[PDB]
Amino acid sequence: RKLCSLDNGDCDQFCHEEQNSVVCSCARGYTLADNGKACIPTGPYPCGKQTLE
Repeated sequence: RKLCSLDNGDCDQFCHEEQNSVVCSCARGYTLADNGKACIPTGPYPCGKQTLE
């Protein structure tokens, strides 16, 4: 458990080890937060989110 194998590399979603070191990304409808790890929804009904309202 080094990079992506260690707690998903601290990524919210997609994790990939590129030339060593972690690189996170997000599904369509999300944008990688400034921390390069979190995924922020682009609209009102982002994918994979149970509808609260």
